[PDB]
Amino acid sequence: LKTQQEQTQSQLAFLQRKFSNQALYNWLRGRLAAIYFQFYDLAVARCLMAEQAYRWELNDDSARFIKPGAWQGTYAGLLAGETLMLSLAQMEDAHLK
Amino acid sequence: LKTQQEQTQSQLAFLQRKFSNQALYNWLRGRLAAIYFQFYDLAVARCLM
Amino acid sequence: QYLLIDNQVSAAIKTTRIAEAIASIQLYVNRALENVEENANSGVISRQFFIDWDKYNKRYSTWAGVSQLVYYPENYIDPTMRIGQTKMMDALLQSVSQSQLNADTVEDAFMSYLTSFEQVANLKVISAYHDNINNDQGLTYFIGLSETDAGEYYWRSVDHSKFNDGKFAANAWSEWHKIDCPINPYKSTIRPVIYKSRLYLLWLEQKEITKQTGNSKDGYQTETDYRYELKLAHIRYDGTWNTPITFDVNKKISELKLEKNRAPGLYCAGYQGEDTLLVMFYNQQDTLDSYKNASMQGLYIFADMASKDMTPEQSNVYRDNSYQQFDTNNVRRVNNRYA
Amino acid sequence: QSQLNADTVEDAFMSYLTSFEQVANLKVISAYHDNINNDQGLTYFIGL
Amino acid sequence: LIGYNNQFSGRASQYVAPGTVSSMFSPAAYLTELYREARNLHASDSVYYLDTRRPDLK
Amino acid sequence: SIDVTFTAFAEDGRKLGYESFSIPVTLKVSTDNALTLHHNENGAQYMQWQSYRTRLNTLFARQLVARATTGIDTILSMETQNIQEPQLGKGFYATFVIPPYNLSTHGDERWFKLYIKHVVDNNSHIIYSGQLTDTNINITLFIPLDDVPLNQDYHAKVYMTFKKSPSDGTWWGPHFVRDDKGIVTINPKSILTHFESVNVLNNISSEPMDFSGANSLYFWELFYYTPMLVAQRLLHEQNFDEANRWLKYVWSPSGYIVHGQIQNYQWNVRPLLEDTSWNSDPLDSVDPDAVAQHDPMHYKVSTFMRTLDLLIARGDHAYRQLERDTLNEAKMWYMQALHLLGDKPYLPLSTTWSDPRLDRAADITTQTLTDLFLPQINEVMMNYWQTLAQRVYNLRHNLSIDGQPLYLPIYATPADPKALLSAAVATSQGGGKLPESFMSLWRFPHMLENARGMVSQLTQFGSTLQNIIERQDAEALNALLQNQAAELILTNLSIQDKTIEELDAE
Amino acid sequence: IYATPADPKALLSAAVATSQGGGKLPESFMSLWRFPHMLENARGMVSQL
Amino acid sequence: ANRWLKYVWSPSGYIVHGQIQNYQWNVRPLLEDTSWNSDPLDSVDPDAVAQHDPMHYKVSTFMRTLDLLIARGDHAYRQLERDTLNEAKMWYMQAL
Amino acid sequence: FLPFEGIAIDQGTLTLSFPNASMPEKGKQATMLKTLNDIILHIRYTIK
Repeated sequence: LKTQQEQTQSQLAFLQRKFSNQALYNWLRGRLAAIYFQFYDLAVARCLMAEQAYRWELNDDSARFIKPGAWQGTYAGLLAGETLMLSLAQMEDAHLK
Repeated sequence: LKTQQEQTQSQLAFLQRKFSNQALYNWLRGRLAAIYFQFYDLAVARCLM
Repeated sequence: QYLLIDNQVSAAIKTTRIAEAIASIQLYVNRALENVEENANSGVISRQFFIDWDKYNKRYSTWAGVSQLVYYPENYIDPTMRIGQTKMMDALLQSVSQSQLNADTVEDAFMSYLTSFEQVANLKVISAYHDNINNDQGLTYFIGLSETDAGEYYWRSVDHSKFNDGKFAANAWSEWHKIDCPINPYKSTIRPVIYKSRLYLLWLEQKEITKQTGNSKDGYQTETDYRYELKLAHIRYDGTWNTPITFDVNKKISELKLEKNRAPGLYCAGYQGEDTLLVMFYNQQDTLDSYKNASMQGLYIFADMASKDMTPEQSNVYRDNSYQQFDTNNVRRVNNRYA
Repeated sequence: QSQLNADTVEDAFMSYLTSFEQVANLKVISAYHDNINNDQGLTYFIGL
Repeated sequence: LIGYNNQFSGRASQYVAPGTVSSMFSPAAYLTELYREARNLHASDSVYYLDTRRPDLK
Repeated sequence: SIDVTFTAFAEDGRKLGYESFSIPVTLKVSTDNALTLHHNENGAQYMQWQSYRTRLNTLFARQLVARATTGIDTILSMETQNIQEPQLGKGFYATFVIPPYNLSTHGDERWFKLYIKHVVDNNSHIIYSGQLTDTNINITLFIPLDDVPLNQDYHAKVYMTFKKSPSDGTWWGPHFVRDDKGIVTINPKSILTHFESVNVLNNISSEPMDFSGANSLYFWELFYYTPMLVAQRLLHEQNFDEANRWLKYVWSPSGYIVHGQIQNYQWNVRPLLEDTSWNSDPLDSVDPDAVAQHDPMHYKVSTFMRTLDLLIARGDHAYRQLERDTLNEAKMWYMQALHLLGDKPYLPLSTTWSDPRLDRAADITTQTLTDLFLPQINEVMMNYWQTLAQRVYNLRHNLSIDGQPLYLPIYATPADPKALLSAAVATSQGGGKLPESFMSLWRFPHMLENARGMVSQLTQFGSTLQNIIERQDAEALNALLQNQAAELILTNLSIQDKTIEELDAE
Repeated sequence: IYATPADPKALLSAAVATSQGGGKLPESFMSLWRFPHMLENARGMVSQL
Repeated sequence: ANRWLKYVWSPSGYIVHGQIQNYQWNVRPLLEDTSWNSDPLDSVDPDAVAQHDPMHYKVSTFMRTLDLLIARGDHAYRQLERDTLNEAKMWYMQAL
Repeated sequence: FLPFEGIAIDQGTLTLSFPNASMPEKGKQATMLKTLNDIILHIRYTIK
């Protein structure tokens, strides 16, 4: 049992010392989350510029395709990209029709 | 055994309160499935065009 | 700036008498709204017309657009583009959007919609606050409570600008919004207030605490002494609530001695400006006439979460100016801002 | 990471300050000045 | 019954051209709305009172 | 007031004099009333603040849920909308019938207003407003009462003004008195001159689902906006017949059949059926749905227009096939739209204007025209006759939808059967639904590349979804396994206790 | 002298977009580029997202 | 942006604990020291120069306040309606 | 997008400004303008 205890502590030390540890992921998540959010705002701005071009070419100033709900504060903003991809596609499809 | 019981409960509580929990996936599936279907209809229409 | 007309403009510019009138006045309003002019009437500034100044009313083109929009709304309204769509409508739409649109798809979406509704369809309304000083304008905030818990508080608000011939527009009302703060108020004393243009809750709760030992030998204390703690918490822009700030209000409550089954009435209203909150306690009466020359306690809470006692010379002023807002037995009143 | 607003910065400030508190009052043990004259260059300090 | 002038009819009973001051959407209407809302922004004995600054608008 | 004294002295200390000023300071507080919250014995909750009482909750949410389990036709029925709620407080319901518009009385303008007085004060309050029609307007109002009446002859007064006779004379409106046992009668000293009839609905202690209450928003989404939304999407998809069926849930010209019986109404949403008159004093908002849902007439009109849009669209769809037979079909669709519109109303323009001074122009309503300014025509609605007239004109003059001449053969060239078959086969697959294959301006290789890009994006969402699903199931399993572990440990704890008892037995 | 009334339909879609959750919609800047150019750029930006 | 600048500089003053204050600068080192430093720091780092002589931030803050007013005016100017040109004018007058 | 693209054919005003036109000021374009008989615009527009 003492041997098992030492082995258990060895595994804990391993988890702490191995490179791909909790600290790494805490750091990667914090950094990527900052990037992802900032990238999202830029993505929205471009989506809106495409929307503005749409409105100018097709003389219709009422149309809106980009919705404000793509980024959820909860669920870490996941699927904001996918949400925007759909709305861009809808706009493109409207353009063709 | 009581200790094991408590540990079992902390593992369960962990799963419930970890970010990537069942609620997350239920939510992601719901939202994505709606996107996927809508995207499909647009895709079909373009394929047809 | 004083005469609201430009005396340096070239003669090359043409106008009309009406057009200049609608210019001098626009400047007048903007200077008042921007507090360039030091003492505008707060009971006028708060009016809905001015609230909408920056979206529609400040320009003829947008004013005219809106006036037509709401005169013949049938030409513009659309089920997919409207103000006030509920979170439950989002749920219907997300479910419907996953498949083919037909009757069966909507029947299942509706069952989810309706059960979601049922859960907040009948909360007990506990208390409320009006964020204007006039009862015909601004919003009333309500706190409700599920019949299934002591927790499960929800907030809601109604827009009184949408009130007209004895009734409110359907979308004058917000939905119920769940509060995740573990509030355990004493005798449902909790009251909402708008402070710093945020929704804050404040309530009393009793901290049950006493000496465990009786005579410090063989003996015990009965149950608890009751410390009255005033808790204050607010909504984050995340939609969640923060951790409450605790204030000591025990001497005030004891001075206004109540019986064992009572809570002090908790009067609370925002001072119209300066992010100063007016908190008063009173021994709730059977009639409003009993508040005339009544003894009341209170404190000022500042944006810096610190407070000062009200001196009775001032608490008497708020008492006299704000009565008929105080609760009495058998009624509950919605408080409002103090200006 | 999120919207810029008052609460976003309040949370950030709390973290800023706790990181600060940890090294806000170290005991300075010793120091060394890199230059010849006291008016220029850098003084290095070690604290604990 | 059947028809736009049977259901939904009778509103207003008088109409005006879009180019007249009598229109509810005219700038005269806008001015009227601005004046009735702005005239009480200041105390009547204030130097900034609208009718003190501009006695002619009224 | 601030005591300000101006004084001065000489170089040798002699006083030169003084002047004393007093600067008044006036403090005002808007000492308004307070809104009051109530929770009644019958479970109703309400906010009362004047004579007005607003319902805050619903007691039948359970019934809605249960009805929905039986299908769309039960949740959207009229009976569902007749589920009643308890009345809010002491008071009664009464039916007022407003006489038809004429020029002997109610002359010049069609607006009228009903006011209630002596409920909580001796001031009046607007209770109801609207414009007079050519028929009887039948409305039900809840008349609240204060526990202690202002007058002893009557508990409340209701009266009508209409530009003519806006007098509020004593006994000009009905005076209502609450007798013992809650029976409300009309005090005989009062008269009904401005009313066709007034009926106190004694023994009615409840009313049908309130679309003006705090939860009305859910009822409007449930009964009005959802079916209109569904019809809209179906129309965009060209499911014209389905769109029709869905619009019929809200409005069905020719009426409805209920429990096999023939009904006498077209509007299937209670507030659209009710509120048959225009509101004479519109909501001062910036939100068009605050105005609609305040005055339901606006939805009735938008519903009407959606029906026309559908008929027109069926027409245009047929028009565009450019076959003599389909032009004839288009013609009937435009005729049905014209039939439904009926005659274009005559809308005279007025030239009367008083050139009022701005101060007088600033005439407001609070708590030679009544409304100094007049409305415009509403070209959006008038354009329906203009549009149909042009479409019909073109058909009658052998022109295309955009006014081009066309030279169609009298007898159409037979459709090629090989194409008819592949269309029939594609349709009869089960499901089989595909959207109209719209022809774009783009050549095949352009569209092919766009379609390929679109599909590869679809395959990416597909794999993403699959991964979510597999991960979702993995999460469920881990939760299951921990929940199971939690059960086995309890059994083991009980076994260990028995072991301890065995040792005590030893 | 008098501005053309704003189109009420555009005002409404703006109001809904503004009020329907958060309302933080970046200025809809108009660029020198035609719709298909901007669409391709936006699409690339989103797939990176 | 306007509200946030008032945490540093609020011309017209502040209310503290309900009291009307006698200052505009809300940063203690900018509130103190109204005198320009006659011995400017001989550095290459403008932030070491500022702070050392706090007058420099007071001026940059002033400039940011003006930039905000001008920008509000510019935004309005560009809408090209008489109403917005009139609005732009007040913003420029406020800046002046 | 091309300059002026998207402007309604029946709205607004065009201005053609010739700098340095005044003759008393000896502007460079002062003499050019005295040989200019007309101004011709070629407008391409579309109907949609």
